[PDB]
Amino acid sequence: APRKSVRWCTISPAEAAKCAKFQRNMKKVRGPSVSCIRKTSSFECIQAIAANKADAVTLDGGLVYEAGLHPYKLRPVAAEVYQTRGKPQTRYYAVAVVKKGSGFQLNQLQGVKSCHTGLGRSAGWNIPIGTLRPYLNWTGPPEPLQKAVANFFSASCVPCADGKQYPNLCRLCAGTEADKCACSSQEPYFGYSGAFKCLENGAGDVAFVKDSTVFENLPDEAERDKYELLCPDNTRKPVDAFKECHLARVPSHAVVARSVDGREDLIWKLLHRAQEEFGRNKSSAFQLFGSTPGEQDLLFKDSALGFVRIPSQIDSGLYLGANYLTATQNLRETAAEVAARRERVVWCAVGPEEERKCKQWSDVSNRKVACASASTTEECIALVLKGEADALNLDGGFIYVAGKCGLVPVLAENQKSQNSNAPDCVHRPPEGYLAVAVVRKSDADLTWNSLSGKKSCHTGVGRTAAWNIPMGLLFNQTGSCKFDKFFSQSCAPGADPQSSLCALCVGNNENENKCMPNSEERYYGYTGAFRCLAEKAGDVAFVKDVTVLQNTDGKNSEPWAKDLKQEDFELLCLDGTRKPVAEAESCHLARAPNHAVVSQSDRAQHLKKVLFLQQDQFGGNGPDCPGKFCLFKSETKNLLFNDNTECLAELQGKTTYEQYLGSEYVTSITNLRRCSSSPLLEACAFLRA
Ligand SMILES: [Fe+3]
Ligand SMILES: [Fe+3]
Repeated sequence: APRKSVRWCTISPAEAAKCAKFQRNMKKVRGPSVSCIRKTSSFECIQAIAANKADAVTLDGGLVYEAGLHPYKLRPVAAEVYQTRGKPQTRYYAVAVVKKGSGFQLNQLQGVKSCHTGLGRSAGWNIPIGTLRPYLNWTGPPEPLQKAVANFFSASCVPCADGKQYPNLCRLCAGTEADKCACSSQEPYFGYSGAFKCLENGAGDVAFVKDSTVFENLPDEAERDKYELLCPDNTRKPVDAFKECHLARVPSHAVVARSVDGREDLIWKLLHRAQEEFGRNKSSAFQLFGSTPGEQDLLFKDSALGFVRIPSQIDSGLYLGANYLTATQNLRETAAEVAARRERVVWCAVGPEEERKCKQWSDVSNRKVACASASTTEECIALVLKGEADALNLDGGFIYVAGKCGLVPVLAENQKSQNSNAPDCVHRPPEGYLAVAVVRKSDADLTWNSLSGKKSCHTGVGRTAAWNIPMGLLFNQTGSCKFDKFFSQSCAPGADPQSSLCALCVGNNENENKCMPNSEERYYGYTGAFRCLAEKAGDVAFVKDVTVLQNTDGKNSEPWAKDLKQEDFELLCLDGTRKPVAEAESCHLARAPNHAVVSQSDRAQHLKKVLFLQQDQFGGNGPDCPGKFCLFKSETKNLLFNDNTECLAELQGKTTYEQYLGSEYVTSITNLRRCSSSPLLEACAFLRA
């Protein structure tokens, strides 16, 4: 029944003391118990935590990064909320503070004395240094970055810096004998406030700190006017102009915990109790976000408003985001490596077969396109959000998830439409496809209204033509969110492996990976869903009209298809009627949006360019199409793109997911969520908040 205490790791005597005061006032409040371990630096608590010596530590975005690295694999449990001068935020701006009448601009720091919050931190290191890499004249990774910074600045205070090999990096630090340059508040020049005093005491000429730092130390506007900010456009703006004059906007500090057995619940209960009891003016007996004057930011960021629980899927990579990850990873990669990445396009293939095809595409493109892979579509989208992949073609259904996560539709799939297949395609207005409900003509007893208790074959959960459209219509007539109970048994890759929805799925050939939402599952997709109906594993298949047309009448000669005939199949019309597969225009459940390639709005324009070239060479009229590679063909397996894609067209203005998918379908997808939500969709609610 009983649950133990959160062991909090401290990095200095001042911090231990604060922690003890915290543990003490916590038990006096008859609230969750705390304990305080004692290590000498945040890097040490990362280590202490991963080895189960401790359980929690607040870390700056930059150390979150290091903490998540492989040997430790820690994850951000709770994110601090801050000032903002307006709306509280889980982000902040890194800025460069200098005194007035110093003269230099951002591009003239060579030879300046500089004060840093500490080695590895967002505003004090990762951000300023990545901004000045271009003036560092640094080989790249082989040669230690500290050797570069040490040669650029005349002397500095970068706590946690190697003062033995690079003493210029520790030179400005005031600290006693071995206190000097310490990676804790022992070194008076450590932290936002430390880097500030190092500036204000004339030890350094520029301070790399947070946007609040100046105001936290100079409560009087008259004092602040003796200071300015170095804007990345080589101008100097007042300290209150950080919104315009910052080197970057980084994610807030965060309480990190082990990925496995980290006791996130214990940690959250503790922190939730702490804000309520000792946060913003709650108490007077103890203030959580307040520290002694000698040393600031003890255990937590002084004057933070509180914390927000970080959902569970979120790891450090997603917590930090592409923009931050890239810049951090960039300080550990060569110039040739960084530029290489920026010029290629990394596609995210879902499952084993798409990856092979992607491999072909990479080799055949001379590496303009490289690949990244994952077992499911959500995983790929996360990859796009971490910045490890650049794009992927998605179904209307996942364009929604993608759009809720801030990704935008770049170009759309235009199936070999029919009017005039001249160069109309790239500018032909995308026209969608009809989602249909297919059944064997044989089973004539079956009508839309007798689906209850029947068996179902679905392309996948989350997908338009299958899932979203039928389930949307059904939820309207049954009023029930019990989706696994309408159809007696079903195959809907992506569902709970032990629920009826995964009952008719077959996995790969040796029957493994049953229900996986990727090609391994033979019943996955439009093709698989139709097959499920054909091999009589299910009674109704939710696919698009064309799927039948492409696998009957021998067009698909795979054994199971080979002998099929479009006559053996009929469609279920919403009005209880039944029309041949050809009458779909008057017998469909809906008109869906074509799949679309998505990426960060950031990479969209490049992505477009590489894609117009790639498809001009291997597309529908690709000269090297039959010859060396066809981007839109894959033997009826619809890998990477649908096999009937004529080309990837323009959006006709529909550049946001809402515009693209349209109002109705976006709404319809929202009603369904009343029943079920996804972990990615939530991780993103937090991140894009
Ligand atoms: Fe920071
Ligand atoms: Fe679809």
